[PDB]
Amino acid sequence: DNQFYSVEVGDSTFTVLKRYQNLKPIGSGAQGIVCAAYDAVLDRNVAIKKLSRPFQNQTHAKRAYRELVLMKCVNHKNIISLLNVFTPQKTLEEFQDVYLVMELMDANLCQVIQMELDHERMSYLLYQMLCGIKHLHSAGIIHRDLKPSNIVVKSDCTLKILDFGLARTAGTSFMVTRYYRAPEVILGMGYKENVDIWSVGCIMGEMVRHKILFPGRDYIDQWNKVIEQLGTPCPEFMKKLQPTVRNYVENRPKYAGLTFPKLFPDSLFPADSEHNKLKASQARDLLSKMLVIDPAKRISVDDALQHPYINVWYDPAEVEAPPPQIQLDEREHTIEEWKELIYKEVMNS
Ligand SMILES: *[C@H](CC(=O)Nc1cccc(C(=O)Nc2ccc(Nc3nccc(-c4cccnc4)n3)cc2)c1)CN(C)C
Repeated sequence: DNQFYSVEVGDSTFTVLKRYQNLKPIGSGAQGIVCAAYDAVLDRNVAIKKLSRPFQNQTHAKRAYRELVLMKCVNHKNIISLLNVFTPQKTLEEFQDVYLVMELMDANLCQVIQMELDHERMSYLLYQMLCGIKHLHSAGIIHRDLKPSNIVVKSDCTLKILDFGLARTAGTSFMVTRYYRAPEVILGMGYKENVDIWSVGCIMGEMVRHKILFPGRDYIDQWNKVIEQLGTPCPEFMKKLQPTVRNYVENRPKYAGLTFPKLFPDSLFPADSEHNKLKASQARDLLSKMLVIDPAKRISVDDALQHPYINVWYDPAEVEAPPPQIQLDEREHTIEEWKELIYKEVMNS
């Protein structure tokens, strides 16, 4: 350790480059061991993430390789970019830790979501979400696990997605916050690109309500909250379900579902006149198109960006940006083989 020094941050040992100073913890969990620091070389504040046990198992190593490769290849203003990556260990044998250095954002969507939002800020945040999600979809990355904790914002209202979710896999399956997962993911029906639109709808509804739309101890409790509010899905949808989950879903008491005016009343929106009246109905209309159980009837990312509530921000330069090309991302390896794949990524950057 010549260019490195150690410091205990939030009950975790950070062995970082001497260029990163005044390390401060930036408190949460689940994902991950993150702190804030000042980069002396760049004269800017950064966020340093220490990966939690990347070689504990193959799921950790596959997720670490995937995140490191995608953060490097993707270059979009609404997706967090990798400023730097390093390991304090000198050889492949000694190699055990990975530190991802990214731009420091001011707050997580989980805190911004709780703020009284104006239609200008709200539509801008959703526009950026839809921009980032569009950019990921263009490269074949279907997130499937978009949630407020996976999204960060800056003081100037600029938004960035942290994660890539299940990314390039072909089956909606994970394994602690499941309130944003689309019904087709929960019930295991298969998905299309608009699976991420449900998560955007959940997040938007929460911005309006200041309460989680579909809370619950588990998926069974969660599904009740979905049918109580949106109504029981069509027989056509319930036909597309597996006979065993279908049995439970069809045996539930039938709900007509509260209308979107009743789900999101004018009371939850800025009052009085004329611009605010216009904007309350536009926001509610977009929610009625995003918060749809049946994905065959749910709005796409492209059409959502074309919606009058969002289209006010539409910029072809941000929306129609070229997709990232490519490593690869669906082949299994031993933990030793992932370690070497991860080591070469950290070293060749
Ligand atoms: C709500 C969950 C909730 O409320 N969590 C929460 C509350 C208050 C503060 C924080 C918090 O400190 N979160 C953060 C996160 C990030 C940042 N800035 C940042 N910049 C760049 C990169 C990162 C980063 C990268 C990787 C992992 N984490 C962060 N962060 C500032 C503050 C969190 C639950 N609802 C869903 C109900």
